[PDB]
Amino acid sequence: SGWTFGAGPALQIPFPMQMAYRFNGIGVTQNVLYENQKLIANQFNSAIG
Amino acid sequence: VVIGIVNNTVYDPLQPELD
Ligand SMILES: *[C@@H]1O[C@H](CO)[C@@H](O)[C@H](O)[C@H]1NC(C)=O
Ligand SMILES: *[C@@H]1O[C@H](CO)[C@@H](O)[C@H](O)[C@H]1NC(C)=O
Repeated sequence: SGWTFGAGPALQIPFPMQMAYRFNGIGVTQNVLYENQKLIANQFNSAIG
Repeated sequence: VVIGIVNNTVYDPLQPELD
């Protein structure tokens, strides 16, 4: 759900779109995430590992 | 490079007014 589960009813939303939301919230455009999605995913997986 | 994108049409506020 993202952040809506803590401010009211839960709303379903794809996780890449939630990541685009969180990237646009800090000033970075959503295109860098919508284009380089595989790189961000691999970096996140490597960090989690 | 965008995954999950679908084909559609967008509107232009200049083409119908110019034509
Ligand atoms: C959409 O969801 C299905 C089931 O999880 C998955 O197999 C498919 O890869 C997904 N497609 C995209 C673009 O995420
Ligand atoms: C979108 O259009 C292109 C070119 O017409 C085509 O190759 C592609 O398969 C289409 N994709 C979808 C979402 O139908």
